[PDB]
This record gives sequence, structure tokens and C-alpha cells, in this order.
Amino acid sequence: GYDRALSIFSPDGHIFQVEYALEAVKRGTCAVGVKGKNCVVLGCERRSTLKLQDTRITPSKVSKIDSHVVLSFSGLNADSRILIEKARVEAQSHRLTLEDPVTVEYLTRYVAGVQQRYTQSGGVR
Amino acid sequence: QFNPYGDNGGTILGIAGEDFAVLAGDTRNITDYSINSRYEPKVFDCGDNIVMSANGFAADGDALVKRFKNSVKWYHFDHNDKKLSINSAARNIQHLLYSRRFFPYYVYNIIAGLDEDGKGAVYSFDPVGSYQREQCRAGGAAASLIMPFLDNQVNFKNQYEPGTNGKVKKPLKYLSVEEVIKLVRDSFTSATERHIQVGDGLEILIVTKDGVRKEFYELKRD
Amino acid sequence: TSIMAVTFKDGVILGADSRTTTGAYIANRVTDKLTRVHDKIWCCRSGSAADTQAIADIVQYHLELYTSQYGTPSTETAASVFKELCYENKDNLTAGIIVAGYDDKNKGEVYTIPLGGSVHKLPYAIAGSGSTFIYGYCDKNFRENMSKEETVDFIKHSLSQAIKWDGSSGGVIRMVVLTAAGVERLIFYPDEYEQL
Amino acid sequence: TSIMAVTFKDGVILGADSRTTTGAYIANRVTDKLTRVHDKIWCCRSGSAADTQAIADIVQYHLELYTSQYGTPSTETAASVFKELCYENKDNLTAGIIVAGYDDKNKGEVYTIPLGGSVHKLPYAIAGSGSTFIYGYCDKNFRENMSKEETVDFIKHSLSQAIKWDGSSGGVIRMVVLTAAGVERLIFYPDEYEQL
Amino acid sequence: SDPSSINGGIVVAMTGKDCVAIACDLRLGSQSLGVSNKFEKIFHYGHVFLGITGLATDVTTLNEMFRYKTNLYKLKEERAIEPETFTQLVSSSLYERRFGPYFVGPVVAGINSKSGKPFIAGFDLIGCIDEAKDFIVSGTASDQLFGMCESLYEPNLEPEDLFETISQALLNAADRDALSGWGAVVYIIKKDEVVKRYLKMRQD
Amino acid sequence: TTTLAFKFQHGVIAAVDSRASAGSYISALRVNKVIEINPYLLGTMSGCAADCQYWERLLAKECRLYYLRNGERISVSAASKLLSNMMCQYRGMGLSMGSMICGWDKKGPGLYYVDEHGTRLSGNMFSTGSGNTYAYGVLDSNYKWDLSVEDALYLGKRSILAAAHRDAYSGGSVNLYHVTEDGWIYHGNHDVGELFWKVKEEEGSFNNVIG
Amino acid sequence: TQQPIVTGTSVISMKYDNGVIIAADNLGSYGSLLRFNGVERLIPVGDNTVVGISGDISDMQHIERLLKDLVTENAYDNPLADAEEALEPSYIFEYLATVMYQRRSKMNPLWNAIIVAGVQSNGDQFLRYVNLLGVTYSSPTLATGFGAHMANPLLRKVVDRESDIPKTTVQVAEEAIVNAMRVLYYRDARSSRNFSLAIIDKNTGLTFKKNLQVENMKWDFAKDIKGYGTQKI
Amino acid sequence: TTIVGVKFNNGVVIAADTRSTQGPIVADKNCAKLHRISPKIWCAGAGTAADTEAVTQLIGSNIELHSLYTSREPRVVSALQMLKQHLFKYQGHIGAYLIVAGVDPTGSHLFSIHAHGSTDVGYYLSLGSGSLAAMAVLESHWKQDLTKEEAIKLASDAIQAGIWNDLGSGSNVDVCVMEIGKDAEYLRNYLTPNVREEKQKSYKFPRGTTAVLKESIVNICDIQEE
Amino acid sequence: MDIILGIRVQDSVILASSKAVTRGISVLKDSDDKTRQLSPHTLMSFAGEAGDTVQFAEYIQANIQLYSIREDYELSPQAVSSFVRQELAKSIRSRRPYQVNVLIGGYDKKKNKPELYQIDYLGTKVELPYGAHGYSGFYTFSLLDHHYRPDMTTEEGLDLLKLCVQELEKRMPMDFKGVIVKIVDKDGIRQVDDF
Amino acid sequence: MDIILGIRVQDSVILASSKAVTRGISVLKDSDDKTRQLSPHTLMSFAGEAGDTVQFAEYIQANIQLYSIREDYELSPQAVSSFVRQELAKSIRSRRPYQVNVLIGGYDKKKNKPELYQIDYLGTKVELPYGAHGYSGFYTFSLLDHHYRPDMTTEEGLDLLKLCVQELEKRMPMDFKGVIVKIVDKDGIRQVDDF
Ligand SMILES: [Mg+2]
Ligand SMILES: [Mg+2]
Ligand SMILES: [Mg+2]
Ligand SMILES: [Mg+2]
Ligand SMILES: [Mg+2]
Ligand SMILES: [Mg+2]
Repeated sequence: GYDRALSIFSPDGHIFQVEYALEAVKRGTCAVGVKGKNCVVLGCERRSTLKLQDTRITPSKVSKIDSHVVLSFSGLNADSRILIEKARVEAQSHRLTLEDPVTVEYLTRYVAGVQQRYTQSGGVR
Repeated sequence: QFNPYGDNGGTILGIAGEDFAVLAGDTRNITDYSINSRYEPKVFDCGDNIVMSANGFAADGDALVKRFKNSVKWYHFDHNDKKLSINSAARNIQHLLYSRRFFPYYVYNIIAGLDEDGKGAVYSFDPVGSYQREQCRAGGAAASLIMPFLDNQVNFKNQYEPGTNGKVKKPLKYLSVEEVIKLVRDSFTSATERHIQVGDGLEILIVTKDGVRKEFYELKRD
Repeated sequence: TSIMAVTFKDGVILGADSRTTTGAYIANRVTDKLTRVHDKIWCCRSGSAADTQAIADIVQYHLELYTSQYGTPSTETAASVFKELCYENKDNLTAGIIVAGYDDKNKGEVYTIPLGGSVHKLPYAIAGSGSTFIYGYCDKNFRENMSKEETVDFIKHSLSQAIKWDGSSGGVIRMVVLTAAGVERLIFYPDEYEQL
Repeated sequence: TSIMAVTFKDGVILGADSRTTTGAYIANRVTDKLTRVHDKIWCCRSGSAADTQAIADIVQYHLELYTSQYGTPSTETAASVFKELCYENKDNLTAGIIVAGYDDKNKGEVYTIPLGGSVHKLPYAIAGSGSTFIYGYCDKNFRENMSKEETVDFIKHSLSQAIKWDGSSGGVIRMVVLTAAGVERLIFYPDEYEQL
Repeated sequence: SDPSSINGGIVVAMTGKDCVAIACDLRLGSQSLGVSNKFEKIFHYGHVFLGITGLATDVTTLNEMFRYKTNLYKLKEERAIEPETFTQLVSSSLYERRFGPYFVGPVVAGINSKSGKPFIAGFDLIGCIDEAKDFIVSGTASDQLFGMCESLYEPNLEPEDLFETISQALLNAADRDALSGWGAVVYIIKKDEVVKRYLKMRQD
Repeated sequence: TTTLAFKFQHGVIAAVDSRASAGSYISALRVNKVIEINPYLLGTMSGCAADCQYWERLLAKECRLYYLRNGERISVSAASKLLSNMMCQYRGMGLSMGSMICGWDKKGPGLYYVDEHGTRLSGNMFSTGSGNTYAYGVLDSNYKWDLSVEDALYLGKRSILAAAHRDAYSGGSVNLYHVTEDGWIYHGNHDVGELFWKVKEEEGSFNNVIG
Repeated sequence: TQQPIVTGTSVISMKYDNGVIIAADNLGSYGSLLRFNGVERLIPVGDNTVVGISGDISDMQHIERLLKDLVTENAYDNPLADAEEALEPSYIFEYLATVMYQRRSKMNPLWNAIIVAGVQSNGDQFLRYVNLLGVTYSSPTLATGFGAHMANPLLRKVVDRESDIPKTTVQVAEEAIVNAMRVLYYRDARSSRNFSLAIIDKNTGLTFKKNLQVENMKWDFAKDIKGYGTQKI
Repeated sequence: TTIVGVKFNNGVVIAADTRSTQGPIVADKNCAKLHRISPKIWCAGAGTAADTEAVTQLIGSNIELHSLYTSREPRVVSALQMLKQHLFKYQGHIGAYLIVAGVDPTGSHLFSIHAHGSTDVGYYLSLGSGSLAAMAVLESHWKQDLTKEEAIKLASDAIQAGIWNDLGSGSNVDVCVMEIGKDAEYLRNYLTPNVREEKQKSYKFPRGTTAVLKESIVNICDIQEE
Repeated sequence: MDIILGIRVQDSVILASSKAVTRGISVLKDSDDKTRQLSPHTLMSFAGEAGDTVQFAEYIQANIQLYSIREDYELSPQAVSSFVRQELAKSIRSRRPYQVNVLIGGYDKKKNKPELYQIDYLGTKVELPYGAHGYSGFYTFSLLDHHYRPDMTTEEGLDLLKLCVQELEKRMPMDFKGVIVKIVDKDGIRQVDDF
Repeated sequence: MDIILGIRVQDSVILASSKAVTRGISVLKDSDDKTRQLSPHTLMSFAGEAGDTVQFAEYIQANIQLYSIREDYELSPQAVSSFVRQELAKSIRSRRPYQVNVLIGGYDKKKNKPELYQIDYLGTKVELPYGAHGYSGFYTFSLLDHHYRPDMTTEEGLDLLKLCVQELEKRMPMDFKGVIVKIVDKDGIRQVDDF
């Protein structure tokens, strides 16, 4: 299998691949999250460079992970689908093994763990 | 371990007419994939206008027939040469079979003749003695191949009258001896094609008020 | 077990080993398998020791009673009594017996009665677990009308090989000679027959 | 089956019957049980015909590859390859093989490999269902350093008796002679060997 | 216990003049218990018809499997599969499960769209092809069907005569089988028209 | 096989199917599973046909001999007992028999279930065979003591039909019997195939079946 | 219930125009061991019948004694024992068949397959089979064991049906029987080269031939057969 | 099943009956048991019918590829070796019992193969339930230096013995002749001695005899335009 | 865990499932709910070997809930039943099959129709107006064959169901401790708390 | 025919016996009386293999009735139980034993005492204050061990018996269709028609 270490330290102690991944996020459309006293609102930018778009079927920026948790993002769209799918599988896996839905913090910790894993595994970016 | 039973194949067929009766059976005798005889009679004239065939294990079949023939002989001795009616013979055979309830004659038996009103009669037995009168009965190896055909062509089952579309059945008109013999021959010719134990020859015994007559027909020898 | 009976010019000789086993253990290494059922009618026993002893005892009784009424029985008559017991009780017996005897009229005769209870009159007979290994040797080396000394050598050599290859056979080689002269017992020890 | 291999002065001779049975039916009455795995290394096969053919084919392959790299293999080496297959796959095989070969250095050699996969170097070897009946005959009649003609007679007489008593054996007697002179095939028909 | 007789059912196919016919009963059961009277056993992929008897789960599984395969065949070949080709596909697919087979008795029926030749074929559970000229039978009453077909059948029957022959073969065979019946369907197939008829029969 | 029998105001009804199978093969479409012991006694039959036929015809012999000796008709209780005692002789031997002995005697109509085990049960309603569970459902929900002879005959007929439809080893035709104090009365042979469609239409039942 | 110990293989027979022929080898096998080479398995009863027996030899010897006793018993108080009231093949067969079926019905069979061959008083050919189960059948050709599988096919090529019997001579019949015995020797592992053959003719009576051998065998082609596939040497 | 193989002067011939059975029932009355491995290498199979076909196709496929790779016509010993090694591997679970025959640049060959992987050489062979009937005929009439016509006769006579005397065999005789320096000639239904006699009656029904509940047209065509 | 019945009426599907759970010779529970909600308008009842039933049911539930979230859409009862059948057909040829029989009662919101699917552990699927597993049908089908109409109300379906349970309680040797009854219709799934 | 209980109180013996009879998967009867009066003051209940139970019970009954007529005297419950035990001990080594377990409830008129004997099919006899056969004791004995007194009235015995039946009805997997209860005292044998 392809085992090449893509994410590695540089002389100044930086992992450039992780930092360049942040530049991809900088390029992505703006997403904002604001929590009130009894709610949370997720706002998302849609770049108007793309008209003639079918808004019914185009992937929405906010995704339900479970009936009580949502996920929005900024960066590579294709990358986000992999994290969303994994999160959704983990949410059902938790309900099945522990008989409670995930907490928001637990779900976050899982997704963040997947992202971390992809910064020190061989053959992946 | 000793297996006292065996299977000699063969297939038999009894049909009751309005004033006659036929009992037919192939003449092939077998064990496993071998042929013992291409002509070994299986249907017998037992006297008093009664014909009989014990199909299955030949040794038990020969013993049962031998005993019934003997029972006819002693019925004459004991009851002033009275004729043994087909219904009385049937009941007697029940008791011959059930005397071995715990070591049965491995045979399916059929007798044919005329009842006391002169009408055609066929009686069918299981190995242990249950019996009942019937109009049409195939027994033995290819019984399952023949009986559905007879249900259709003798009793006109599933046949309705054109134009009515399933509202009016085909009427149950009586068959002549010549018509029955055609159905018998076609039954055995068809069985011979799809059943390996059926073939070689076909012997038919026809019973009327005039007596017992025989007819023989060749079958495929493969 | 290795047993044999061989007819020759002057009569007949029975031969046998002396080993009886219970599995791989030799329960008796000096067994006498040459059994007397009448003065000049003996037998060689193979199979269940219990069965062959019980049979031989019954036969001895029958021939003793026969003799009291009808005089000396023939070897054929003795074999018939053996057969009658072995055949009629075949389901409950495991006995392989060779019957050998001397008449003046008939001379030396040998009958073998295998497991089923059948009878076979032969010039010579071999039986027992060790007999399998000497079918070839015995067939090649047997001759009719041998001398006493030749017949003793034939039996000695034959059973020597049977003993050599069969673990169930061994010990000494016993022999009984049946002639007009009388009854002679012979014995041959390992140091004698092993070097053949 | 009745098979044997016998060393003699000039080399070694393999012998065999030609009968293969499926129960009591003789599926082949002219079988060749004398198999070549190398120029002057042959084998006699007994047991499952499928197993012994598969083994012999693999051995032939191994010795063909051995020869391409290291030159002519010894008879011992051939027996070792047979043994390796028979021992390591003893659970799934029913093969009784005799290996026989001729070297110029070692001359005639015989190895027998029974059911378990053990190896036994011998002056001569017998195997197969019919071998049981000739243990006595062969032991009495074998001599070391026999002539070609004597060895042929010994094998012919031996297998003749094995065939006589064993129903699983019969047909013709095939033989293969391995010497410095080369490889000679012999065949003997029933009318010849039955009258021996 | 016997997987080929738990659910019961039968299929029969016949050739006629420029036509073929395939028919089946509608019963599905759990041994003695009748469960459904609407379990059709004949399917079609384009103009090729497949009847399947045996274990019901395998009947359903194989239908879905051959639908899958014939749909891909069509996308790649740019044409519908023919009966002769499909027959080989059924055989191949069954034999690939040689030591863990589908407990079925398939029957193919159809007309080659190019030659116009009628075609029928039968298989055992591991793929052996029986390509008969006259008729093919399958199911728990195959013995009964053999007896009916062997006597009732005659070659070169016209579509509407073939219908009566195959219908009477099925019906009377099913009425001598405990595990078949509860309704029946007959397909009459011609080169570019197919008629499907549900038969009236005893419901015991 | 499916057999039933029940007691009601004006006697006892006895209804049976007519099928016999040899595995999946239907060996008989028309067997008589009711045995006419005598003009006042009936016996249904389930299990081995031979055992039922033989032992119940032998029971008839005993019942006739009883009447000749005592000059009085045997009771249903005594008749059922004679039969159960015959079974107990061959206890363990392998007999297979399950039958309802139906009759009318001094105590009124009578019904006894008797099997090969020697079991003998008195009761108002019984059903035996591979399709008895289906018949019990129709019987239990529609049975009253206050039934008329006409309705009772239909009930037993309808209950067999229910079994004939669902049970693979039950069918062929339905045989009806009505037992009175003056003796039993036969109420015909009714093809199930024809009866099913008839009942479906008139009653509206079996909606799931297309006709 | 038992198991056969010492056994005899095939018995073969056929009808011809003026009588019957029957044959059987002289071997008594002990499993795969060809133990006894001088066993006569054809037993004549009078001058009109020969009973051929295969299967268990101890049971054969028992049957042999029954037949011998039957002849003795028939002669008792019978002035016509060597004439009109002599034993017929049909009498002998029916007796044996009665015994065989009775023994199987007691679950203690005579482990045999028997063929009774003979000629009746009126000159009719008699040929019928009976075995340990009490099963009986008659045919123009009859054979037991292996003979049923290998001999019958050859003998049926001569007499395929009843109408072929008058067309078949004793020379042709004997030739077919002798060829069949050779084929059995090639292919039956429990057969021997030595055999007996009996002819019962309505004119020339009973001809019993002992010490016959299978001859004219083909073995030469074996020399060319090498290996089991790829071997050339 | 009855199948035979017979060597002759300048080639080899194989033959077989045409009956296929499922127990005591005849599934196909005109089965094809002669299989083609390559143009001049044919085999006949007994035992499990799907196995004899499948294994003959597989080895035939690989033989064809081998022929293309080596630019040589396939050899019978190649088919033999590939078959036996395949069958041996499956320990008899592939119930294929074959008689393999053919001609190649090396000459003419005849072999038999058992399901466990053992092979045999011979001038005449027979396999199947009717092999004993067939072998009886072969042992009675075979001789060295047979002609093509004598071999076909002997082969078909051996199959006939099985047809008539073996219940597992029946119907027709198929033959294939493989002669050196010639095209192999496959003679399907060489003999037809078991044609069914005319029936006593015609069982063609009157139209409208069968009761019908519903009728409908089945759409076999694709989704239509417009 | 032996008795499960289902009946599809005009506008709803009704599932009745026994309450008993037996370990050895002791009834451990008499209030067990042998059912799982796969989606808002799809209910599955189950019966078979101990353990396998709940494990299989919950596994199916998780998969349908996963699909619902991914597509933001409820699968049709037909689609769900096909998924379930395939899983059982897959399972029957596994090393250790899941010995589970199910009834799937769903209301199709697209077609506005109730639907009842019966699937046994082999993967034998049938769509029925009423169904059962094991021996349950032997006692109840004669009543259902007689009384059932396709235009029945929910209340009439419940009354016919009561008659089926009463017949079970009379002629069945085992005590199954009554049934829990649930109704599936256009408004979703609800439990009949008095039965 | 599985459940039979017995309890000996102050002045009477009470026998409770189930009403169910099952053939195959169907309950044939729910009113079966699994008891026989051996003498005016001796009652025997029974349970075991089908057929054997009634046959044995009636055979015993006939013998005790024969004794009663011959001697014009009623045997004591102890004497009857010993006779019954011997018959079962005799039977267990027979060719085909009678697979029958019994409880014998009797009132001894000489001693003015109720007596309960428990005898299994092997001929194992024990005199007890309360008894049962099969698994019946597994459910009921803990309640009887707790609540039973030897000075209980007939009414208290019936109340304790009701509690035993209620526990059986709760924890037993089989439906035994309630029990018939009979009381044996100085005045003879009578049946409690409401239980
Ligand atoms: Mg045929
Ligand atoms: Mg030999
Ligand atoms: Mg049906
Ligand atoms: Mg039915
Ligand atoms: Mg192997
Ligand atoms: Mg289902």
C-alpha cells in the first residue's frame, strides 16, 4: 500500500500540509455559528459566481448528523462529505452500543479525531 | 444387517367400467438398475371372476396372491361352492394383510371384477390392509405419472364445456372397453418414456360376465 | 494362532504354535492347541478359546457315546459333529477348527471347518491368523504321500515362518502324529525352528 | 495389488501384477504399476491409484528439476522426496510405494515407504494386498547377489502365488530390470506363470 | 427439511408452432401451511422468460440476480439478451455455487428475436442444461407433469391450442400435488406479443 | 387429514375431509374417513387408515354381539371403552389411531375421542388431523348448543373447508353425517373445489383469494 | 441375521431349443482370499434337474443335503419313484423357494442366490431363480451376482425373447455360456479359471461336465500398454 | 449412462447413449454426452452431468489458450494432465468420470479418468452404470488392428448392450470418430432404435376447455418514444 | 418470543406481539415489547431464537435511521422490506445465521396505502393482508380467512384481532401473557394501551 | 395432565389438579378431572404419560372396590397407599412400566386424621403435609414452606392453594387451564365448584 509520509515537520517545527489545508479553508465560503439563550443558529455564505444553480438538489452547506446535531463547514466540499458520513455512522453506532444519542461534544471529539488521524497517517493528506 | 424387503419395480393399473373391469400391469421385473425378467406375469386370475395384482416386493406379492387363491378354494369347501363376491374378497384380503401389521406384505394390491349387480368394480389396498372401492387406480412405481392423466381423461377433471368458461363441467359419460384399453396403453407408453422401471411388455386382464380375457402389448425395452 | 494338519503316506500330522494373546499381552506362551476328541481323531483350534474348548468337549462327549453304541467313529463322522455345532450356532461362535484323524480303512484324513460352519476335505489345511503368511510357501512345498520325516520338516518350516511374521503366533511348535503305530507327540523349541 | 522390488548382482528388478479393482469389479486388467520417476529410478505403486499417480508425478517433476541443476539424483534422494510427500500429507493419502533404482556407485537399491511415510532400505521389498500371502515364500527363497535369471524366477514365482491367493491381484506380471546395461521391460502371461 | 420441497410449486414450459408457453402455480407455503396464493414464479428480462421453482428465498434472489445481470448486459451490448445466451448465463451462475447451491429448478422460455426460433430449457440446481424440443417440467409435481406432458403433448400446436394443452398439464398435475396449486398463470409467447392468463382452479 | 364432530341440541354432527397423501403426492382424492360401525354408531378416522378400519370394524362385531347377548343396544360410553381397551393391548407396538365415536343412546347424544394411547375423552366438540387447528377456529367462534340441524351441518361443513384451504394435506371433498336417536343420516359428498367458490360468493369470505 | 463367510460367485444359465444349460465356477472365496479351488456349486437332482447355487457355501452345503433328503423321501412308499412320480424341476424349485421365503420371514435367511435348471416330464424347459429374500423370477437367460451384469447382456444377444429359444441350438448356447465364463474371469475379481457346466436336454438327458477351463484368452495387447498417461517407456 | 472408447488402425472412436436421469425419472431422452475439448480431442462423461460439462469446458478453454500461446495444436496428454490435476485437487467432489480420446501431432490416444484423479490407458474402455454390459461386449469382440468401420460397429454395439440391459442407459447412440490426418466427425444420433410408437388417441383439447379468470398483454418492449 | 400477528386494514397496519419471555422453565417477563420503529411510518415486529431477534432488529433500525439522515428522506415500506429480506437471505448462508422471523407494518405516504410484509429467517418475503409466524397462523388464519375485508376500519381490525387472540388463548398449550398491539397509519405509530 | 397439588390441613385433605389435556399442539380439553374415588373417604389424583394415568387409576379403583365388597370394610388410607406403591414398584421393572405419578388424599375414620401420600411412578412413597409432582413443587413449595400450619382450617388451606395456583399461573410457561379442587374429610369427598 501507499505509505508515503506527506504530513511531516519542517525545520521551524511546522507541518506545512496541515497549514496548507488551512489555506483551503480560507478559500472556502464563509460559515458562521451563533448560540442564543435557547437556540443555535448556523449561517452560511453562498458565492453568487454560480447562478443557473438548482438550489433544490445542490448539496446544502448545513448537514444533519443526527436529529439533534448539525454540521456546517468551510473548505473543500468533497472532503467534508467524508467527515459527514463518518460522523453519521458514528452517531448511529453510539445509539446502538450505548443506547443514548451522542452529545455534541462527543460528536465533535470524534470528527476532530478523524481529522487529526489524517495528519499523522501514511499515504494520506 | 439383513434387509428382508426389496423393490422389484413394476406398475399396475385398474379401471372399472360400467359392465366390465380391467387390471393391467407391465411385465418387467427389476432390482436396482438390472432387469431380472422382461416377462414375469404380475396380474393373476384368482377364480370366481376375480383378478388380482400385488405390486411392490415380489416375494410378498407372490405370497399374498398365493394365500388369497387359497382362501377362495377354502371358501368353496366351507360354504357349499358359493361364489366369492368381489366385496367379500376385498374384506378377506384386508384380514390377510392386517395379520402382518407388524411385519407387513410390502405390496400395493388391486383386485378387479364385477359386483353383485353386474357392474364393474376395482378395489385398492395399502400394505397394511386399508381398502376401498374405486373407479380408477394406478399403483406402483409410475403411479404418480399415470393417475393425474386418468383424473383428466377418465373423470374429466379440470375440463369444462367450451363457451361457458368454467361454469359448466364436462359431463361424465361412460367409457367403453375399447376406450379404456386405449387410455391404458397410452398411460403405460407414457410411463415407459419417463420411468426406467417401466417397460418391456404390458399385460391386461379384462373381466366381464362372460369371463376373464387377456391382452398383451409390447413396450420399449430400454 | 498358527495351525495346520497334513496328510502323508502313513497317516496324518497336526501342528500348532503355543501362543494365546489378550490384545498384545501373551496370556499363555505354552498353550496346547492340539486337542483329542477320540483315540486317533484330533483337532486344531483357532478363534475364541472358550468357544473351541466348549465345542471340542461336546464333540468328545458325542464320539464317546457313539463308540459305546456303534464302535469306533470315522474321521468324517467327527468332522460332521463339529460342523453341526459350528453351523447351527454360527451366530454365537467364533471358531476355526481343523479336524484330523486316522482310520485303517481310510488312512489319514483332514477336514477344515472355517467360520461359517462349512466343511472342506483337503490333503492339508492351514488356519489361524499366521496362516495368511504361509499360503505361498505351503502351496509350493506340499507334496502328497510324503514320509513322516518330510512331513514333520514341512510343518516345522511352515509354522516357523508363520511364527516369524505373525505377532499373535509364537512359543513352541507342537505336533501330533496319527498312524497305525499309535499316537506320537512332538515338540520343537525356538532355538531349533528360528534358525531354519 | 502385488508388487515387489529385488536387488541382485547386476542391479535391481521391480515386479508387479496388472489388476486394478473397484470392489469386486476389475476396472483394469492390464494396469502398469511400474512407474518411471527418472531414467534409472522407478517405483511400484499400491494404495489409492489417484494418490500414487499424483505423488509419482510430483516426484518426477522434482527429480527433473534436480537433474537440471545438480545432475543425476541418487535413489536415496528419490526415496526422500517420496517420503517427504507421504509423511507430510499422511492424513490425506493412502499410498504404499516401493522405490527402486540403479546407480553406478551404489548399484541396485530398494526403499519401501509404507502407509505412515516411514522409509526402510531393504535388500528386497514386497507390498500390496497380495504380499501377505508370500511373506513366508519370499523369506525362504530370497538370496543376496542372485543372477538376473534367478531374480526374474524369484519374482515370477512369488507374484504367481500372490496372484493365486489374492483376488485383488491378477492379470499379467510386469517387470522392469535396472542395470548398467540400461532399462529392460519384461512381461509374463497367465498361461506361463499359473503352471509354476 | 428438504429445501426443494419446503415451499412447493411447479413450472412447465412447452414449444409450439412459432410460439412458446410457460406456466406456473401460485402457491407458496411452509410445508403443510399455505402462505400465499399470489407467489408468481415466472419472470421476464426483455423477451426472455424465466420460471423458477424450489426454495422461495432463492427464487426471489435469483430473479434479482438475473435482472441485475441482464440490465448490465443490455447497457454494454446495446441489445436485449437472447434465450440461448441467457440459458448459458443461468448455467454459469448456478455452477459458480457448485458446493453451496441455490435450491432451485429454473426453466427458460423464449423466442430468438433474429431467427424467430422457439426455445425452452431446464436446469438442475447446479446448472446442467436440458434443452428439450418438446417440454420442460420443474417443481414438486414434476413426476405428475412428466406424465401429463408426455401424453398430452404433440408438436407444432398453434398458440391457442398450446394454451389448452399446457393449462391442462399444469392443472391436473397440481391437483395430484399437496404442495402445488392455489392458482395458476400461463404465458403464451409469440415473436412480438405475449398474453398472460390466470386460470381458475380448486383452492385446496 | 381433517375430522371433526360435535354435540348439539338435535344430536351430533360428524364432518371429515377426503384426502390421502404419500409425501407430497396425493394418493387418494376420495377416501371414506367415517366408519359406519352400525346404524347408531359412527367412527371418524385419523392416523393409520388400516388401524382405524380394522379395529373399528372389530368394534362393530363386539357391539353386535353385545346386543345379541343383552337384548339391548350398547351405549356410546361402553362402545368407546371397548375400543380404547383394544388399543391398550397393543400399547407401545406402533398403532396410530385418532377417532371420535359418535352416537345416540339413553343418556342422549354421545361423543368420545379415542386414540392409540388408550385415551378416552368425553366432550362436546373434537377435531383431529393435520388441519384440526383451522377447523377449531371456525367451530369455537360459531358453535352454540342452540344450533338448528341445518346450521349445524353447515358449520361442520364450513369448518372442514377452512382446513382444506389452508392445510396442504387436507382437501378433496367433505362428507357429512347427522346422528339422531333413530340412527345416523348421511348428508352427502361435497367437492371442496366447487364448495369453496360457492361459499366464497354466498358468504363473502376468502376475500384474499381471487375468483 | 448373519453375514456370508465362504462365498461362491456368479451362476449363469440359459434356455435353448431342446433344453437348458447352466454353469458356475469352482471357487469358494473367503473375502478377497481365493481359499478353496475345488468347490462344486452345480448340484444335480436325479437325471432331469441341476441346481446352481451362489452365495454362502455353508448354506449351500445345507441346501445340498435338503435336496439329497428330498430324493430319499420321494422314494418312500413310491413304486413310481424312477418314473411318473419322480421329482420334477418345478417340484424341486417350489420346495426351495418355500424354504428361502420362510427363512427370510424368520429373519434368518439362507444367504444364497439359486437357479434351478431342468427339463419337465412333458419336455418343457425349466429355468427359474430364487434368492435369500424369497424373490423368484424366470427368463430365457438367468444369472446371479456379476453374471447378471456381464453375462446376461451377452446371453440375451443370443436369446433376446421367448421366440428365439427354438432357433438356438445346444452348440450355440454352450458357446455363449463358455464365452460368458471367460468374460467373467477377465472382469470378476472373485472368479476362477476352473468351472463346471451342465446340460439338461430332453433327448440326450443330463450331461455334466467337470474340470473345464477358460481358454483362448487375449492378453498380448498388454505389452504395449505403458504408464498411466505420459510415460513412454 | 453408458460410454465407451475404442482404438483402431488410424485413430480412435468414442460413443455414448443419450439418457439423463434424476433417480428413476428420465429428465432428457436425447442428452448429449459427447463433449468437445478441442477440435480433435473429444470426451464422454458419466457421473454428475453438470460436473462433466463444467470441467470439460474449463479444460477446453485453457487448452485453447494454450494452443494459441504455443502456436501448436493441442495434445490429448495435455487435456488428460489438466483434467486429472483439477479433479484430484477437489478430492472426488467433482463427480466427473470421463473417457478422453483424440488425435494430435503425436498420434491417436485413448484414456479414462476417474473423479478422484486417477487415469488409465487402454485400447478399449467403458464407463457409467452400463459399463459392465458394454465391457462384456468389448471383451467378447475386440481385437487388435481394427478398421474404422469395425471400431464404430463395436463401439455402438457396446452402447446398445447398455441401452437394452442397463436401466440407467437408453434412447440413442452418439458417436465421434477421430482419425489421424482428418477432421473429427461427430455423428449425433448415429443410431435411433427407440422411437416412440404412435399413440392410440389424440389429446388435443377443444378451445375454451380451460377456465380463465383474467387476460392481459405483457409489455416486453422497452419504454417507447413520444 | 413466539407469537406475532399482523393485519392490514383500510388505512392502517396493526401488529400484535406476545409479551412473554421464558428462560428455562420460568417466565422472566410478561411485558416485553417485541418490536422496533425503523422509521416514523414503518414498524417491525420479530420472533425467533433468543438474542438474535433484538440484535437483528436493532441492526436493521440503525441502518434505516442512517439512510434517513443521509438522504433526509423516509424509505418506502417496500424498500425497507427488500433491504431486510436481503439481509436475511445473506444471513441464512452465513457461518451462524440469524434465526429471526419478522413482520413489517408500514404506511406508504407516497401511495397513501398501508402495507404488511411477512419475512421469515430464510429471507422468504410475501406481502399480505394479514400474516403470522410459527404456529400462530394455524390457530388464527381460519378466522382471518372468514372475517377479513380490505375495507375494514381500524376498530374492526382490532375486534377481529381480539377474536384471534381469544382463539390462541383457548387452543394453544403455551401461555404467552397476552399481546401488545400497535397501529401504523398516516400519522405514524401508536400503541393501544388497553387490550 | 401435568399439574397435581395436595395439602393436608387440620381435618381434611385438599387435592388440586389441572384441567388441560393436550394432543400435539392443540389443547383438546379444559375440564378434565384427573382423579378417581378409590373408596368413600379416599381420593387419588394422578399425572404422567397419556393413557397410562387413567388405566392405572381405574385398575387401582377396581381393586379397592373389590376389597371393600369382599370384607364389607373400607381400607385405611395407609393400606391403600401401600397397595398402590407396591403396584408401581412392581410396574417399574415390568416390560413396559406405567408412567404414572399419584397423590392419595384420604381421611382415616379410625384415627380421625386426614392423610396425604405422594407416590411417583418408581414406587417412591412419602407421607406429607403438602405435596406435588413434576415441576409443580418448584413454584409452589416456597409458598407452602412459608405459610403452612398443621392447624389450618379447610378455608385457609384453600386460600393458600389459590396463592400457589396464582404463582403457577404467573411463572409457568404452560397454560394448564386452572384446577379442579376436591376436599376429603370425615363426611367423604366433595368438589369445590367455584375456584
Ligand atoms: Mg423405461
Ligand atoms: Mg487372482
Ligand atoms: Mg394441491
Ligand atoms: Mg389443502
Ligand atoms: Mg484422496
Ligand atoms: Mg414468510
